[PDB]
Amino acid sequence: PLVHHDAGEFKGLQRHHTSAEEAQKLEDGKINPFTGREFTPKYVDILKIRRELPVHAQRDEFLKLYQNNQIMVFVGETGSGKTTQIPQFVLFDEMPHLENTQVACTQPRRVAAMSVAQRVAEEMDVKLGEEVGYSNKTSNKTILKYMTDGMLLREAMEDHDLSRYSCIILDEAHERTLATDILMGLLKQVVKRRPDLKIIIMSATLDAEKFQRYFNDAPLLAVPYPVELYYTPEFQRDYLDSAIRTVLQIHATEEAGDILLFLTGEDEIEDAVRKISLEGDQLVREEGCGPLSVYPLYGSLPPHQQQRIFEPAPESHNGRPGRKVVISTNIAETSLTIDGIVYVVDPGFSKQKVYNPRIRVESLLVSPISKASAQQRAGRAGRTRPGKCFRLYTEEAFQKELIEQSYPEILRSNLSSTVLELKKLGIDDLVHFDFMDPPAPETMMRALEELNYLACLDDEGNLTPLGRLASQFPLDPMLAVMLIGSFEFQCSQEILTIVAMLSVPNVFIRPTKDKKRADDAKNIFAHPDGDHITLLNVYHAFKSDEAYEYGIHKWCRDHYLNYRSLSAADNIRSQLERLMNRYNLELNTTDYESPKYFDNIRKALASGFFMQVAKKRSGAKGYITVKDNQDVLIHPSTVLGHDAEWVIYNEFVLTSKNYIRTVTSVRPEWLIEIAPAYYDLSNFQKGDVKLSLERIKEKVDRLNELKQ
Amino acid sequence: NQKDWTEKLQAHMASLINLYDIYLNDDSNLVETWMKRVSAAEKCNVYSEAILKIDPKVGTPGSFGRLWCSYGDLYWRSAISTARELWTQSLKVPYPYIEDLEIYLNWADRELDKEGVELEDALHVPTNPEILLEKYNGHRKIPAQTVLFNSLRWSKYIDYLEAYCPKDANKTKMAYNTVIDLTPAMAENFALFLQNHYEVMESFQVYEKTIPL
RNA sequence: UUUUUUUUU
Repeated sequence: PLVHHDAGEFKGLQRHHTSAEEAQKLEDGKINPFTGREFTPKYVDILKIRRELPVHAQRDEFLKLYQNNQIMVFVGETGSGKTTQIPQFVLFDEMPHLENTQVACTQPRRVAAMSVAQRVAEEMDVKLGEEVGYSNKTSNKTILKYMTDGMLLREAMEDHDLSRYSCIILDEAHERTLATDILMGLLKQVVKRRPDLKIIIMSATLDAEKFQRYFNDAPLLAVPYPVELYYTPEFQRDYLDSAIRTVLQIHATEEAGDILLFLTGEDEIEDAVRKISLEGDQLVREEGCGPLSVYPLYGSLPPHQQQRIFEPAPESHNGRPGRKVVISTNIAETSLTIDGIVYVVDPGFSKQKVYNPRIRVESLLVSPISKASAQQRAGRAGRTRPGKCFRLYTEEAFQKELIEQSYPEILRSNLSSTVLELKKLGIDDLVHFDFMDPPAPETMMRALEELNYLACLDDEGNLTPLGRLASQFPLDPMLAVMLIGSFEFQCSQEILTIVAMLSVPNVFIRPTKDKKRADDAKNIFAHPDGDHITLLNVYHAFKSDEAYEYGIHKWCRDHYLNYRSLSAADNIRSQLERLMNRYNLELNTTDYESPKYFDNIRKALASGFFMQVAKKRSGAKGYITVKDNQDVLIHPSTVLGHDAEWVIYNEFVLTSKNYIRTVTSVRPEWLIEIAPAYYDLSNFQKGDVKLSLERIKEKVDRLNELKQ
Repeated sequence: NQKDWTEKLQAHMASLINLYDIYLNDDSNLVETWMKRVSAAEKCNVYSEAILKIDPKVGTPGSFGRLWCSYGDLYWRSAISTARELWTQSLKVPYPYIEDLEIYLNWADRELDKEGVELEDALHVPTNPEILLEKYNGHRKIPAQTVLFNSLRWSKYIDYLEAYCPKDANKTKMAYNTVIDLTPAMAENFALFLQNHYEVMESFQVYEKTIPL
């Protein structure tokens, strides 16, 4: 049960009728309204600071809406104090301590929840982890609870009605993440069952029409430096060269200020970085231009290297304005304030997800951005000081060519997991189920097919114990099934480690100008017939006592390995281990001396990834996938140097060619043994390269049985 | 396993087919990359030697193995950056040997091998001279690079002379004029030398000798 | 020769 102050200074008001004046009268007091603590000078300063926030001036109105409506939408400018002040306003109107309930604010990020929990903890003069916390620092005295949508989803999975909460707030609903949409769909029914619950939808930017119309004409509360827009009169033939040349032009001519450039991928970004660096140096040398500092920024970078963009502009010895160029993906496209940025360069391209229902697969393709995304990119400037935004496309293109607003992720992404989660919610007929935007029936059917082969859903369409168990894990259904079936092969710990390593970005570091030593350093951990085995070796060496005697981080910086990825992998592994121990899965392993070690691991891998298998063309070049029959190749970063004709893969990636990433050799016998349902000859198309020798393997099996 | 052993013995009797036999068999993997060794390439031999150097408790074994590796890779070289890295690495082995107090003589031996090599080699001579001057024998090495350029007494060697005369200064006049027997920047530079020595009128003479050309 | 995103102290 929740521990709380019995209160008494709160009494004197009818429920849900708190005015702004009373709240302010409680604020300016010397004692805390919710705790017994006396206010610190820090609280005084912070109060003086936050009372002047734009969101505060509308407080009264906010209350007057929140009291008379069950579900509401809120839209305000970036950094107005939504996430920090709104839940406190809610605390002042509500009676969470009196009715023994909590209040939840949802962030799409971990770091978001943690940081805002810190800030708000300092704002309400409470120790972090006590009355205000994030999830987990949430104790029994926690009233204000910041959490990821996944956590609230878990609490919703254990408790359908979420009786613990009286008010739920979903911030940044413009991202439309899986958990967010699921939570909205659930809450729409929860509000029907229990009228004592209030729901707030917050975002800095939104197509609020959809949200209002979905929640049955819900009310919208919109609370109120110039950024100039430049369009190119003509179309730019090569957006990369145009980007480089324009950045150099702003560097050479335009006033003082830093430049923010958006691009596609990390390869392109690196190329642009070295080019702009070179020609920039030539500009400084021969044309006497100011010093130039170029910083890359993409997701696969360690948080420090990402932080490196906030460094001050270069000092000038010659008097010429020194400046900084931040080359980023769409990671800095949304909700991010860089102090030095004045100019924003936008080619108008990004990398988006494309899914083919016929193949049932997702890949990445270079696509034109959206109108909303362009307004965001342009909105990155004009904060500290007035900004200038150069868009590398015509205004006519902005009016017509550019999509209104980025296609939702659910309608794009493979669900394969979404279906499982929906089934866990208790929804039988998914086809008839009320989505706000129903997905493609093709993709749905293929997803149900995948889950049927994975034995998560029986023939009738209900959830199997395997599905009900694998739903609790934060993993992709295949990884999940693999992990579950692991301990039957007496190697659950190793499989756990492998899954953890697959759940984290690329571990190996490969410098552009020093590929040899990196490849050797990788070859040290490399294991024949298996990339997964190699990953297991890497983690097992990182967690070794020797690596700790060397300098772990030093040891990672000596073997060309990413420490951030490795520690993240350790963390994920700990979480998954806790979950396995919770749902009672045995941690089992076998000796390295036993020759069935690698074989056990491979088998356990096939248990979850039997649908993703490639076969090399008999007497030819290249591979071909068992699923949907697509011509493919092995990714250059794969350890296997010899031609193993049967392989299990983890990732499918489209770039220069159709590549297969992260593989491990397997015997077709094992595949037939593990998944007979999917590997019956009747399922596959007529005599093709796969079926021709698959049937030979079958003849073999039948001869084996015949001789016994 | 026996048929794979026949595939191994056939590999000893031996391209990719042995590797396919290795996959059929699938420490043996590292043994297989080693088999690839058993078959830019020399540069790869250097990079692997570098990772092995990182791996180098018998560092001396890995180093001597790097030397035999030089003996093998030398056949592949039939040179500049290959020979240059080969010299820089050999002298580096004598440098780690110097740190081990194990070195200048063997360094002279590897440098003699550099003499046995057949302008980047001049960079190697510049290197043996560089450490040789860093050694604490400045003039003694200059006598050697001079032994080489005097050995040239050809035209291509003159670029090495500019590589040599540039630091031979730290008398030098005739050493410089030898270039005139066989480059305006070089000229103004040399006149600036005499100007630094304030020979004045002699310096003007140099400008007389340039312009006739 | 070609890792967009995320995956609980």
